[PDB]
Amino acid sequence: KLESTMKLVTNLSGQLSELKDQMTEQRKQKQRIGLLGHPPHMNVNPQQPA
Amino acid sequence: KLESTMKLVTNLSGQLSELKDQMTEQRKQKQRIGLLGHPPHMNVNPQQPA
Amino acid sequence: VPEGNDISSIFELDPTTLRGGDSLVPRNSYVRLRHLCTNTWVHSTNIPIDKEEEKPVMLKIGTSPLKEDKEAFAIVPVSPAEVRDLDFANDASKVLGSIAGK
Amino acid sequence: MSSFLHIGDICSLYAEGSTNGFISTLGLVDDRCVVQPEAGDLNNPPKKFRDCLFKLCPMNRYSAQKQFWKAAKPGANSTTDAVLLNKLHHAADLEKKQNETENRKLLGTVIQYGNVIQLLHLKSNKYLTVNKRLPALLEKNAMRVTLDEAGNEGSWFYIQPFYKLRSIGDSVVIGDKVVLNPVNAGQPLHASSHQLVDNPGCNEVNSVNCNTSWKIVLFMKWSDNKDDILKGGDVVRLFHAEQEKFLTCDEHRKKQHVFLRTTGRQSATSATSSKALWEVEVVQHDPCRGGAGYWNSLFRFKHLATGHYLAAEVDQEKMVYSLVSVPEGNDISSIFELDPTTLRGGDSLVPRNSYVRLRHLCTNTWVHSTNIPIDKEEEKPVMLKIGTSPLKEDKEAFAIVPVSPAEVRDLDFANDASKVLGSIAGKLEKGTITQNERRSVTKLLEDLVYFVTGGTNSGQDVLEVVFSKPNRERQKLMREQNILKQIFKLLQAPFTDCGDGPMLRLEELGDQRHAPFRHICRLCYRVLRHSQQDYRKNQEYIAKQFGFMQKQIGYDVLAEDTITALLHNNRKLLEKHITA
Repeated sequence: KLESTMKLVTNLSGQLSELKDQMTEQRKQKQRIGLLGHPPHMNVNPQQPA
Repeated sequence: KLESTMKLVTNLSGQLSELKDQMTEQRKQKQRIGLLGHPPHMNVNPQQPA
Repeated sequence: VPEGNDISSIFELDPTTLRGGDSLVPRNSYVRLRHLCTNTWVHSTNIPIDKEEEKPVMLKIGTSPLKEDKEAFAIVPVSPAEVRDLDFANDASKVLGSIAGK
Repeated sequence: MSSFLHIGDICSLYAEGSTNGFISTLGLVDDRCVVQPEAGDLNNPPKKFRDCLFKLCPMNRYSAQKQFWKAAKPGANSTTDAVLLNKLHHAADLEKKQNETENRKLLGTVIQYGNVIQLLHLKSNKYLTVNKRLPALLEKNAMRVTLDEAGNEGSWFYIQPFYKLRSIGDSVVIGDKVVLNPVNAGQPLHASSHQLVDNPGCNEVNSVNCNTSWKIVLFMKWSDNKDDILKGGDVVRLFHAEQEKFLTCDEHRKKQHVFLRTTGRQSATSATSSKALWEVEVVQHDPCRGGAGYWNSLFRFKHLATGHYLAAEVDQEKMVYSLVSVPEGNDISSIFELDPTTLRGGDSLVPRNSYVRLRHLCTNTWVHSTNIPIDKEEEKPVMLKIGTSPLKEDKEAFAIVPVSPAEVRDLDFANDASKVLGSIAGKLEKGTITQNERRSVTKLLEDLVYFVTGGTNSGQDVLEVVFSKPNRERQKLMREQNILKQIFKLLQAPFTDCGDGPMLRLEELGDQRHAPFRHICRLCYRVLRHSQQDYRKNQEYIAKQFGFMQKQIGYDVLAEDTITALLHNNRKLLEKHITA
């Protein structure tokens, strides 16, 4: 249960990365990027100065 | 438990790949790529010569 | 003044929590703030005057920063019932201002 | 990004405000313990950060060994019965082991903000506590603050938050904080504009009313700290090199070049000359470190020491822009990337002991070796040969025998003692000494006396040494540099201009007496008396010394023884030587 679940934790770090990158996508298309512005575009680078 | 965990191993190869590519990302933005340078840018391729 | 709308001093909070990949419900404890298009960061202090007073002298902030630093954000949660009491309040004051006009 | 815990994380301090600066004190020495106003950028710390970097640790023991310690001396004409003596030695050492217990609990403990929490300093394995209580260093509300492993009453911390953001009763990870008080009151604390001549700006912090920002960042983890790993925050000796050799740099003919002496007296893993020179590497990027980068680390092998770590370019021919010499580090230049064989594949977890391929990245190749230069005459050794600027792959293996902190720490005991005594060598050569300089120098000198055996204390002459003399390599690291000087102090204290004598002035100053000083040269004689025994390499450096004997014776015687021783053894040578 413990090795199984720790690797599950590895897929949890996978979870946080695979979510942070596209929440990053939201924050950026909206305002990077932012305002105002312008554009266009891209550029260059720037650087510075010294 | 064994089939479950082996497929979990498949997600472990998935883990090593999905980490190596962006550790590759770190090493590259820094210096590829680286130085010085220039740018821008892209280219072409280259180739060669013969 | 309004209008709101658009994108203008939209702000982005920066919880310390224990910093990392956190993505779950800010509460009570408060940390760093930063508007995004300006990318910085609401400071404070550094004192204007307002001519005479002095007491209080203090409109000082509404900051337009450049870089990081120290002070903490957000809000003491306030029970709905008493802001609701404001609805009881300023409203009663206006609606009675009108009949005061009657 | 990241950062979550404390204790077993291990990091410096940065009082940084006014006066701004990193927090440290060079050497043991034992020193006017201090901080550095000169400092360095948050991003760009001064090289001394290797000393600056403190070790967090829960308050511990912090009790009855004060009793053992304070039972050590006071009396009239009075002592105490031996049953109290030895049994309370059991009180002591078993209390040591108590501390061993709670520090087994150490890595487990997570600090919350506002905990009293205690600190330490790995680079000396010491920590501050004084004073209030203990006598002041002069200031407004004058008060000293130093370092020790006493772990006594005052250290102990101030209950530890403030500002406004962030009330007591919670976890603070990284920020800046209110740090220690004495129990004796004991906060606030100095920021100071107060230091003396041996150093430039060199203030410190304790006791007196003054607000201050502090704390550090990403340094060491519960993960990395145990053990071997790549101890990135505390890397040790430079060497790739398996050609029966472990090359590392040295100055030569007023030139700084990576080098090694011939044969290495065979072997490899065996202890040798500390021509090294080592340490410092992880970043995201930023000043923050801690060594946790695993094999896909991209991080420097700079030396102690000090200087670069350069080697790179294309490969009798000129080889301008290549091997290491002098600072600055910074930038990107011979940064290196390790290539573990392990079992090769997707490995991304903690390099250790076993060593394989190295390659600097911008050059993409690959540190070779062999292929021999000349150095004109010798021949013996002929061998500065490498600091490679390769082109393609091949054979030889990398990295470092991990070295216990305590003996590089012994270098801190060493070269530091050598410098701080070089200065007083510059004092009494002019004939001047404070009686305080006298007590200090004899203090560290006695520190040599119990640097002999593990028996730290106390009034024990030289026969105990006689068994310790076969023991401990000591003498060689002693020879590594320090030996040049003690004997010199045997020389010029009598010598220029007219502090002697001959026999007459040395004894009249000796007959009037403090106490150690007549024996001090005798004690230096006593420590060389620790030194001559065993291996021949500790013998030839008695050549001039026996003239010094006529021476020584012258016165017375012683020386014687030584021678015888030587013778026884030686024878032859012685024878051768012586013758015539």
